[PDB]
Amino acid sequence: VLKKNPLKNKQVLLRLNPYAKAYAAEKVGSAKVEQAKVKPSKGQFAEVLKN
Amino acid sequence: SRLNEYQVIGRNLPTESVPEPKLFRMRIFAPNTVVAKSRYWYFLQKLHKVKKASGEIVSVNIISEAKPTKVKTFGIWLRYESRSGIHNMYKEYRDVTRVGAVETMYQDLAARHRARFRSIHILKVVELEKTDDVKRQYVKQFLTKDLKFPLPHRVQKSKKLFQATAPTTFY
Amino acid sequence: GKSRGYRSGTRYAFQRDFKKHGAIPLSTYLKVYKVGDIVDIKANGSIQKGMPHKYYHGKTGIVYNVTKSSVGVIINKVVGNRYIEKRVNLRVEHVKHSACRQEFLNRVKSNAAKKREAKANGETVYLKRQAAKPRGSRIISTEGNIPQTLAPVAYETFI
Amino acid sequence: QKEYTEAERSVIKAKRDAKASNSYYVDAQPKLVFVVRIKGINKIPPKPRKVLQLLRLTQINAGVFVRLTKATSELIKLAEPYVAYGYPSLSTIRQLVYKRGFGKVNKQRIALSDNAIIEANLGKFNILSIEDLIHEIYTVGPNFKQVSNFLWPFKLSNPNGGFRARKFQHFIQGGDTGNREQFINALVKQMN
Amino acid sequence: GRDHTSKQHVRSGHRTAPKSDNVYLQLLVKLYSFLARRTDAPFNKVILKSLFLSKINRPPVSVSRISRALKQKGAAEKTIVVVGTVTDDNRLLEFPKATIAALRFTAGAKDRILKNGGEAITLDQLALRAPKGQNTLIVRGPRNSREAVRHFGFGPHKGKAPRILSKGRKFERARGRRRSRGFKV
Amino acid sequence: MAKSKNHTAHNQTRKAHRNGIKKPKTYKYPSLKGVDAKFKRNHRYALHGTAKALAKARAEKSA
RNA sequence: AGCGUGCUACUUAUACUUCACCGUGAUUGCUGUUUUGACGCUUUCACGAGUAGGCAGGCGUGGAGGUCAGUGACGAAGCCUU
RNA sequence: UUGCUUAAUUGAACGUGGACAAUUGAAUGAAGAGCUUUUAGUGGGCCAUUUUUGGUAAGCAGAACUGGCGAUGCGGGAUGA
RNA sequence: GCCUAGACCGAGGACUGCGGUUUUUACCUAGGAUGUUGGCAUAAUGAUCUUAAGUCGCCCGUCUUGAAACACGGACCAAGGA
Repeated sequence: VLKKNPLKNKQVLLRLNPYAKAYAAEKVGSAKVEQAKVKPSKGQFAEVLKN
Repeated sequence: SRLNEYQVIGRNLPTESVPEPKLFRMRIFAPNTVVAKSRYWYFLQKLHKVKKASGEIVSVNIISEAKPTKVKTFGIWLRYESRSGIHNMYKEYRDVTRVGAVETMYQDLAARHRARFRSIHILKVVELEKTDDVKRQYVKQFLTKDLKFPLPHRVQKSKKLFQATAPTTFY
Repeated sequence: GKSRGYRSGTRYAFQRDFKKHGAIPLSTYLKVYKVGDIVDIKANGSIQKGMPHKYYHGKTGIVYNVTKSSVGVIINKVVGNRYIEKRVNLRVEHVKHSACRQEFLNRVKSNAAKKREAKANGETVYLKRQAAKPRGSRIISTEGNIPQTLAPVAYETFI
Repeated sequence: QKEYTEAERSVIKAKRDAKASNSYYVDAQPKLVFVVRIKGINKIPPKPRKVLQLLRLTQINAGVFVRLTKATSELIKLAEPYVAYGYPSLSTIRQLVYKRGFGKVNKQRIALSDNAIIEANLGKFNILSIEDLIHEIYTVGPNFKQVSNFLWPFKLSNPNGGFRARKFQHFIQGGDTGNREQFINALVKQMN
Repeated sequence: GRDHTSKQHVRSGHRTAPKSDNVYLQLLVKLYSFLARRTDAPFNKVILKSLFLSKINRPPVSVSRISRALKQKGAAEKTIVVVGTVTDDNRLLEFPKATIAALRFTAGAKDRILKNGGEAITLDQLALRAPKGQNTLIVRGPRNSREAVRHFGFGPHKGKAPRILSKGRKFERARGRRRSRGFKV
Repeated sequence: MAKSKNHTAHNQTRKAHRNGIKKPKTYKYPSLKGVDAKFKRNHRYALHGTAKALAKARAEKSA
């Protein structure tokens, strides 16, 4: 009788998407990425500056 | 417009006859990458036998200003269409960013020649390193030693409708 | 004085091709048409017997009758809000086999040939044609192909 | 979710590596487009009118998902002066389906309020959840036709913030029609 | 506003009830509305539709048609169902023994069926001995044998009958019907 | 005094597309109208003979 | 507060989105609880401009058959009236 | 199978029997498809973009395609089919 | 992910469903508004009529491509009238 938005209603969100809980529990939306500090532009791609 | 400088690189679509086509680069001043890729094809089809359907966009990259807080003088070469014919001009601008000087150029030619954005081709934008490279007096006058000037007749923007005191323009 | 005769407006449609006048090559008279074949109609100006009307010039139809020197072709013509089947008698000089059959008939045999093999190899194969999809990712190497910088050229008069 | 993340990371890594080896990584052309009819129903020539009816864009601010091939690209080219289309991101698809997702069940517009509704109509295509449907749409899958036709055409509202000054001109010339290619997401956020 | 791909608010164009106000015909609809809704047999939904048909769409079924249907292979013992009147045929040389369920029987048709040991039941009795319409055979009368259909679609080179009041040598036989009087169409 | 419109096809395609433009129906057996009589005459005997042959064929396995 | 051009915000259509109510069309279900309404009740979805014209359902007037053992000289019918 | 056709056992047309199933052989869509009867009003049109003929031109005359007005209110063009 | 400000609405009417927390054959924010408090019932509230103000609104019928027309009929009222 009444549509409920899952983006506002948490219970409807869990009803439709059971994985949402895990996404919140693991902080998937703010998960860091592990990588080294590398700059692969020092070579030829520096022709972006001038060509 | 509010613009950015883009690198767009493209090529003809590879053929079994021609399997490594030449890569072409252009510097495009556009508000966004959708126009930047559109302007790229506009200038290739004026210089080479290529189309968007028979070609390919390789890369689009923003070119940031090298020294955004250094005051420069830019010489710009133009090709614009009037109501009657097509003309070339060379105009000079003082600005800190290469993009903004182009933004000044578009405002300038709209004001002085009624030239719309569609009517203008930028042939070249060049930094003027030396002072003797400056040809136009409307920018040469700001390169003088120890330049000072007041701002007479300051107008203060009032928040209220009615001021109880007489206005003043000192500054 | 409006004129709407049988061959009105066929000044160019019924002309022979440039440097193709004169006699008809006999491959025209050697082709065999069977009832149910798909044929194209193109009036030949040099043969005034059994000539189609100008409407049927360039139309494709189904042979339904074969006589001594002619074939009966079926054409659907829009007359108002519906189609009407027209039955045109054409001498075979004005008629050519439609090439659209052969490409499809080849695909019928090609599809069967591919399908039976997939059963033999214990696999499955998809036979539907696919529209040209967008191209996938690729890597462009630049040995000998450093990008050339192009700029718009200045205006110049060339007379 | 894992494969979305890994696809993004692999694309970024490929771009970085091509940058390292003096090459140029050309991204795979988009396979999915979102099309929004931004023009009313008055004074439309017969051919674009028929094309818009075949894309199920029968009202203003109505959106639909289209899988890009030559045939559909040529279809969309005929409707270009009346529609705005672009390449939608995953979050855009998810927000669209969650807030405004309706299925066509017996020619009726039924809200996707439970996974049972989706299953009862797309189980023979192995779509058992709203996430299955979103994945089928995003990574255009074998059963894209059935899933996209099951979705009722989305009924967006007018943008919050408005369009540009004048709509009915191409996005390149300061309008809104045509292809905007990633700005469909900002427009949909305005419109959903 | 909506771009309407089709016409709006269009009725189905099929009868959903009998135009008749016969109270007994409505009891059959009541009985077969329940069976069609509650049984999920294809026979029940066919009978319910036939009860709505107008008189010209329920032509009389002669006792000869039923004879010919009973002569089908394996159909000698099927229950003949006729949604309409079963009439007599004096051209028959013999009639078999069979059960026929019909809306109406003429005096002659009912007589012959009973005289040969058959049974003439109504459609309500059918729902007792065949609630699913098991082992039945629906027979329909000829619709295009009606006289009004002779004149439908009259035109040149059509071969239909003209709408005429009198028949004779002086009534639409000269010009347009005879090549000796101009043309023939 | 009576100079009026001579001819126009304006609105004519609209009226054609309200209920049309309907393609003709196809059938398994098209009519043999206009087919050559010599073939048509012989096609009668060929079909008549085929029906006889099948009727005998169904006879051996029936009774 | 003109002309060329750019940007930001803001204004508002019977248009779009969500909701209510009306009607139309389709649609779900309803007899071992069908029970004194199945020409009924009920679920869901979509739709709603309109001359000429077509069709449907209704309102009203004079008279007729039936019925209300109807109203009425303790005031019928008519007429006037925030 | 034939009385047509072939020098012919060749064909032509129609078949008997057997194999090839859901990628049964492009896309997209389908308030479903097909069929019939019967009858109304109408048969003065006009305008806009684009193509176009006569004319110096015309809010002129005559055509092509589409969309409109007529038959239509509503927001904007001060006002206006 | 979190906090936070405001506006409009409350259809439905025993239960049934999908989920969640399970501490549980329990409870929940999960198939549509309830709780509490004050006032009033000589009134708070609602409707209509008359009028003011703001805004919009050309005189109907007709033939017509096109009528408010400087096109035609119409002073008004009753009864009759296709």
